[PDB]
This record gives sequence, structure tokens and C-alpha cells, in this order.
Amino acid sequence: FGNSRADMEASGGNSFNGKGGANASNTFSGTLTVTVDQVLANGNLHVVGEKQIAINQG
Amino acid sequence: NYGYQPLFEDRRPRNIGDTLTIVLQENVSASKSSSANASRDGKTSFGFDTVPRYLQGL
Ligand SMILES: CCCCCCCCCCCCCCCC(=O)O[C@H](CCCCCCCCCCC)CC(=O)N[C@H]1[C@@H](OP(=O)(O)O)O[C@H](CO[C@@H]2O[C@H](CO)[C@@H](OP(=O)(O)O)[C@H](OC(=O)C[C@@H](CCCCCCCCCCC)OC(=O)CCCCCCCCCCCCC)[C@H]2NC(=O)C[C@@H](CCCCCCCCCCC)OC(=O)CCCCCCCCCCC)[C@@H](O)[C@@H]1OC(=O)C[C@H](O)CCCCCCCCCCC
Ligand SMILES: O=C(O)[C@H]1C[C@@H](O)[C@@H](O)[C@@H]([C@H](O)CO)O1
Repeated sequence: FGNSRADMEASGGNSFNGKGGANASNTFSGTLTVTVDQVLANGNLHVVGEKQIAINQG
Repeated sequence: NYGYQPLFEDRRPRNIGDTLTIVLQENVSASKSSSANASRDGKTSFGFDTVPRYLQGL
């Protein structure tokens, strides 16, 4: 060890960060009167309805 | 008019010319939202700053 033959110095680093996300929301707060389309074998009713409103410009 | 008219019924419209009152009170509101994100970060390092005499080769 007379010289710096044994003198040693070293550093090392490794950092990793990963992220991920997702969202999906929906809301509906109306009331619509529909009409029966047909009666199924079990008695369930197929209902279809439509409502058109022309407030102004569309 | 010679038609029959009930006494105790609510006088609902029954024929072509009958008139009815409609209260609109319409209120519809629908909303929809969605989001997504993805972040990846990495950063690596390595350094001696001092190398032993026996390791100077590499
Ligand atoms: C998943 C695991 C799978 C297994 C993987 C296997 C290993 C997968 C491979 C890992 C090793 C990387 C290979 C690097 C060399 C190489 O091939 O790929 C190079 C390109 C890179 C591609 C790599 C992509 C991989 C892709 C990734 C793949 C990963 C999988 C090409 C090249 O060759 N470029 C080359 C060129 O550049 P240029 O182009 O510009 O011309 O020339 C210049 C100048 O040459 C120098 O000149 C000096 C004087 O000037 C002279 O010194 P002097 O004494 O004479 O004065 C000096 O001589 C000397 O070292 C003198 C002497 C030093 C002895 C000191 C004691 C050290 C002991 C150290 C002990 C090591 C302990 C592990 O030697 C040696 O005995 C070396 C030790 C051999 C150990 C054998 C392992 C036994 C198992 C021991 C097992 C231990 C059990 C516990 C001269 N050095 C040379 O020639 C170069 C070479 C000479 C080869 C002849 C020796 C016998 C080889 C014999 C066989 C080797 C075969 C592999 O040595 C090496 O490093 C070889 C390292 C091998 C380690 C493998 C471990 C296997 C584990 C086994 C595991 C299964 C070089 O700088 C440059 O190389 C360099 O920079 C390299 C740099 O230094 C060192 C950085 C290392 C950091 C880690 C990598 C980090 C990289 C990470 C990012 C990708
Ligand atoms: O005993 C040896 O082998 C040495 C001692 C140091 O001086 C070393 O560095 C080397 C030098 O390179 C000679 O010129 O000689």
C-alpha cells in the first residue's frame, strides 16, 4: 500500500419510478316516458322511447 | 251535444276535441369524465473517481 495502489473509491446508483392511473365516470339524471315495443316469452317488456326538445338554435 | 257525461269522474279528455293541460317541468342532466396517466422515470450512475493499481486494467 505504499502508493495509492490499494486506494479505492467508487459510487453507484440506480433509481426507477413508474406510475399509472385511469378514471371513468358518468352520470344521468333525467326522466323519460317510453313505450312498449314487444312482449317477450317470459313477460319482460321491450321498451323504446324518444323525446326531442328544440330550445332554440338546435 | 247528446253525449253521456259522468258526474264523479275527473273530467279527463276523451274525444278528439278535448283539451288537456301539460306542465313541462323537464330537467335532464348528463355528465361524462375520463382520465389516464402513465409516468416512468429512471436514472442510473456509476463512477470510481479513484481506481486501485490492481484494478486500473478494467
Ligand atoms: C444474466 C447473466 C448472464 C451472464 C453474463 C456473462 C457476463 C456478461 C458480460 C459482462 C462483462 C462485460 C464485457 C466487457 C468486455 C467485452 O468483451 O465487451 C466489450 C463491449 C461491451 C459489451 C458488453 C455487453 C454485455 C451485454 C449484457 C449481457 C448481460 C447478460 C468489448 C471490449 O472488449 N471492449 C474493450 C476494448 O475497448 P475498445 O473498443 O475501445 O477498443 O479495449 C479496451 C482496452 O482494453 C483493456 O486495456 C487495458 C490496458 O490498457 C488492459 O489492462 P492491462 O493489464 O493490460 O494493463 C485490459 O485488460 C485487463 O482487463 C486485464 C485483466 C484484468 C484482471 C483483473 C481482475 C478482474 C477480475 C474480475 C472478476 C469478475 C467477477 C464476475 O483482464 C481480465 O482478466 C478481466 C477479468 C476476467 C474475468 C473473467 C470472469 C471469470 C468468472 C468469475 C466468476 C466470479 C464468481 C463469483 C483491457 N481490457 C479488455 O480488453 C476487455 C476484457 C478483456 C477480456 C480478456 C479477459 C478474459 C475474459 C474471459 C471470459 C469473459 C466472458 C464473459 O476485460 C473485461 O472486462 C472482461 C470482463 C469479463 C467479466 C465477465 C464475468 C462473467 C461472470 C459469469 C456469469 C455467468 C477495454 O477497455 C474495453 O473493455 C472495457 O472497457 C470493459 C470494461 O473495462 C469493464 C467493464 C465491466 C463492467 C460490467 C459490465 C456491465 C455491463 C452492463 C450493461 C449491459
Ligand atoms: O518496484 C517496482 O516495480 C516499481 C516501483 C514504482 O516506482 C512503480 O511505479 C514502478 C515504476 O513504474 C518504475 O518506473 O517501479
